[PDB]
Amino acid sequence: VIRKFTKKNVARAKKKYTPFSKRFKSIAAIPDLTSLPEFYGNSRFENKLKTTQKHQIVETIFSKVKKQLNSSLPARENEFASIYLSAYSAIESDSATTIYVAGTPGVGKTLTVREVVKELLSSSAQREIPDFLYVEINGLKMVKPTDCYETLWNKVSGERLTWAASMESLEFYFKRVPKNKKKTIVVLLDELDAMVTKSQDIMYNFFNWTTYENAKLIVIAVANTMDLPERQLGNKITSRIGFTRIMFTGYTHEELKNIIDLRLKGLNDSFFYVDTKTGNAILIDVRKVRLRMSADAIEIASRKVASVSGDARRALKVCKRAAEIAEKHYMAKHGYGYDGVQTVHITHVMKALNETLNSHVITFMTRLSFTAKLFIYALLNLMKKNGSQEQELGDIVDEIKLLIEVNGSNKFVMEIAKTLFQQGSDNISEQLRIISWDFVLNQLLDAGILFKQTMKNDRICCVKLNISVEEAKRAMNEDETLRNL
Amino acid sequence: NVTTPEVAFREYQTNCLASYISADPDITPSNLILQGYSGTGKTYTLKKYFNANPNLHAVWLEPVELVSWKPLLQAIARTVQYKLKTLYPNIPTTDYDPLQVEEPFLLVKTLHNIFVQYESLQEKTCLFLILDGFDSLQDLDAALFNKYIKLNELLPKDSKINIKFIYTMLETSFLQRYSTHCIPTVMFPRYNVDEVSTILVMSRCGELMEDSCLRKRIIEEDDQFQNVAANFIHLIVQAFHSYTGNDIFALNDLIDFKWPKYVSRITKENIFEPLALYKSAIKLFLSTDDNLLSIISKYLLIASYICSYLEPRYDASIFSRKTRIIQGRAAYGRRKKKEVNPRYLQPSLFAIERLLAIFQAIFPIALREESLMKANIEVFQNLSELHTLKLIATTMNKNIDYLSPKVRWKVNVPWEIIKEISESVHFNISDYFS
Amino acid sequence: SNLNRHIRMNFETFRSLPTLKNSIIPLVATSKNFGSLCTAIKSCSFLDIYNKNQLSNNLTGRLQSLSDLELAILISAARVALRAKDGSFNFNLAYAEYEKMIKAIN
DNA sequence: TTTGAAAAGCAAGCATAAAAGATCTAAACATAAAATCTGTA
Ligand SMILES: Nc1ncnc2c1ncn2[C@@H]1O[C@H](COP(=O)(O)OP(=O)(O)OP(=O)(O)O)[C@@H](O)[C@H]1O
Ligand SMILES: Nc1ncnc2c1ncn2[C@@H]1O[C@H](COP(=O)(O)OP(=O)(O)OP(=O)(O)O)[C@@H](O)[C@H]1O
Ligand SMILES: [Mg+2]
Ligand SMILES: [Mg+2]
Repeated sequence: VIRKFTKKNVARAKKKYTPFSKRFKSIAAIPDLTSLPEFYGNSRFENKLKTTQKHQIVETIFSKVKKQLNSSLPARENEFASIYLSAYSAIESDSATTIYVAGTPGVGKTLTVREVVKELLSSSAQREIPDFLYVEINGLKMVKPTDCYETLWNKVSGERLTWAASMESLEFYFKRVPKNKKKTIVVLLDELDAMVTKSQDIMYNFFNWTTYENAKLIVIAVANTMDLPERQLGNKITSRIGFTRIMFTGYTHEELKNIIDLRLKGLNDSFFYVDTKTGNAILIDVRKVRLRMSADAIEIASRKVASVSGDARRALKVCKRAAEIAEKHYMAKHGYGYDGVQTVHITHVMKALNETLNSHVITFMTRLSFTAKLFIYALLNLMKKNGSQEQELGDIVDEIKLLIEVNGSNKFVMEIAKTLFQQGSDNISEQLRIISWDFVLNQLLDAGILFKQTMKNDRICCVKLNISVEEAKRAMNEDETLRNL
Repeated sequence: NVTTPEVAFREYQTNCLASYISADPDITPSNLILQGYSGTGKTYTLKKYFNANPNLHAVWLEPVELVSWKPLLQAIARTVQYKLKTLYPNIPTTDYDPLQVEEPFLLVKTLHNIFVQYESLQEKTCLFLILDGFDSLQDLDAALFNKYIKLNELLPKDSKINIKFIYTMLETSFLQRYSTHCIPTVMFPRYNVDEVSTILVMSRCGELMEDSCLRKRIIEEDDQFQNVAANFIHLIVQAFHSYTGNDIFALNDLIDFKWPKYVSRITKENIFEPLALYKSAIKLFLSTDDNLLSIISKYLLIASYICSYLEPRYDASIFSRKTRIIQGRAAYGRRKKKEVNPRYLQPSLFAIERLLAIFQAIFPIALREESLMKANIEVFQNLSELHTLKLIATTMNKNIDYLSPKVRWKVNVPWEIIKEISESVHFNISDYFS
Repeated sequence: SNLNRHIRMNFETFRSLPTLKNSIIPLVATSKNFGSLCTAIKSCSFLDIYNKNQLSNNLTGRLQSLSDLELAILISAARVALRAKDGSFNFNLAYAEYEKMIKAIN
């Protein structure tokens, strides 16, 4: 038969369509799912990425410092206690509950929740509480937002079903199955804002299963914002999530110090056998070298990060960047390759902090050609003349022509007018646009300095500055020629 | 190690093609753009260059025949492996289906799978993918050309087959969208009138040799025949260059239309004197000649034109002709006439009832004779037909309800068409615009 | 030298070495012998020819390919667009301006 | 034969309806691999 179109790349998973409510003949016929081989969880790729080294690589003194500062809990004790007490009471009373946690990035939400469920699993290993199943659902790690329905049911039953069948199965399992035939499930919903669809059915279902009497379900919902339910969710879901919500504040600088010095307990103020032939250092031709990080360097890093964000990732990356700068300076002076006392002091931390804060924008427009800077200068002149923050391109063409023909006594303009309008030939006729007109316009568009409107008339098309006018004039004043006229 | 052909007024372009297109993949750019308008010899020069160098392996595609991006990807995947089959017939391959390519990354994957089975070749080779008319895709956006620019970076670096893209473009603005990519571009400017005349002689004289009309009239009444053909071409150019511009195709059309009638005025007296042949065949060098409703409906169209091009507040000053029992004054009319000629601009919008009032004001005619004409079934059927024939338009074009009082009406005919309509029923519409 | 002048012109306008490479490549390749290449790199006249070709389909070069009727119609439309306040025109007003200009010329 | 005088005409300024279209979505239309359902055997 003749097809109107073809779908030759369809890849369909092997997932059944029959839900759990039809799996048994009656409610009384459902067995103990805890005593089932495939229920409640009762790494095939990790050998793929291995090879032989055939080399002994050099690990300098700063390498152990840089590995100790990677993201891969002295300051989270009240939040740990609250989350642990709520989850513990819900587990050992066979209750269903929702624990809401919100915060800015890198303040330790995921780490605290994972340590809470680790200590809960340790409690259930010694029979202080009934045994439970732990499930992680990250909303940013799903292809489709409905795949969470597929994931949780697969973690509960071992079945592979499609998403509507999975959510029917989960609805039947939480609602109708008796408690004595079930197990407690703790579900971490990480990145909750990613699980928000147009119709909020996933959020309603996940928080409404926690209001079922038989469910034995605990949902730990981790969100960006305290008032995410009030901003983006319905009143029923906001009622079901609750009024009691746990805020993870940004870290103060004493806590960022505590985190960094907890990362630097075993190598800060310690000795190394350095082997100055290669620089490969071994922790206790060969010298005993003390390594230290300055406490005031950690102080200024922690103070800057705690004022700006309180992010632990940012503080660890700042200290790691400082160690990288010190290691680059160290390997420059010896030529150690990769195959006394060395200190990560204040200035490395300051150079690491300022390299994220210095702007390349003014440096970028400084090193442009004459024609691009002439474009920017004419656009600034038109912006101050007619007061508009949006200028027609034909006006910019006429302004460039006017600035060339008015400042015709300038020596640079005398030297460059023939280049700008004839490419210095006297065989090319006089042009209506300058040489490299479309080039510098497209260059300022790729850089994001300019915005242009989608019109096909070139003269009446408008152009806007996407950067600050003060930055543009500061760039234009650095040039010797354009600051004169 | 390449052969430069001789193209009559494209010598720089041919040297540029020789400088950019070679069998060595190391000294050949990944992308090459030929930019010029219609009839500038881009296809002719590229074809002459690839005919002068048969060792260069070229695949020709017309992006106008494919319309969209997905058939273009499938056409590339089809024609590349067909050319590779016909080029190395002893290499065993797998015939991948070109309809498997639905996305650009699928084209990258399919081209990789095709190219990894020609790895037994000796020397690195060039495959030239010529997209003649890239910006002639009916369905074109600004993001499509970026994919073809960066396509070579996703294909394997040390392959024996290295694809090279040659693009042909029409529009200067489309090319200037991509100026920061710094692709080598050869420009084909529009021809001179002298070059157009030379190309027309050298490409149409031999076609005017064996036309059966000329020889049939010589029998029925070789440098001399070339002389009369070239004189006809030069007369066509000198008569219609201001009409055609430097369009080769328009002058080809005019030559093809006017050659047989010019042939039919060649006599034995005319065959040696070209001025007498130009005097006898004169009327086809003066003009180009390149061309090819009921009573109620005509008056409804006339009334719609009147409604669209006259202001409604002057209506009672023109058509009102009935006597009065109650005291009253009609509209005085315009105090001074405007100088804008409103039939130069777009028509105004009017209601149905004003159109009916003006229609029965100007439609032709003891106690029950019913002198005026009411708007019965036939009037509304004719108006509906006029909307069907697109001689009347609305503001709404799709899902338009005729019956809403918020729906307005306008005429869309030119002034000449409504003049022909008004003079077909002997109506004097030009009085109303005086 | 002429090559330094072309480098200076690129530095003032494009400031792009790929742009200069796209002109240097056909200068090298179109030479047929060693002395011709030496004359080409000493004079850089091919760079002038290349620069002329890169602009030949611009607005300036497209106007120089127009016929007299085309130029007259374009001038008439530009007159009508200048007199308009939205810069807009149609075929009828441009033809009116054209016939007025032809009458006042003849 | 006149005659003031009210109906009608014109302009500037501004609030506002309407047109055009940019952007998007639902639904009809279309295909398709895996699961499931008959259905004799
Ligand atoms: N209290 C802490 N003690 C030690 N290390 C910490 C602490 N808080 C955060 N970190 C470090 O910072 C990293 C980021 O923490 P985490 O993943 O928990 O952040 P998060 O609050 O969930 O943020 P995001 O919203 O970006 O997901 C941790 O992996 C850990 O390395
Ligand atoms: N230099 C030339 N010498 C001889 N004949 C020529 C020359 N240039 C063009 N022609 C003739 O005119 C025809 C039109 O040229 P061609 O098809 O190459 O134009 P083009 O620029 O590719 O046009 P388009 O954009 O419409 O495809 C050619 O097929 C050929 O017959
Ligand atoms: Mg997290
Ligand atoms: Mg062509």
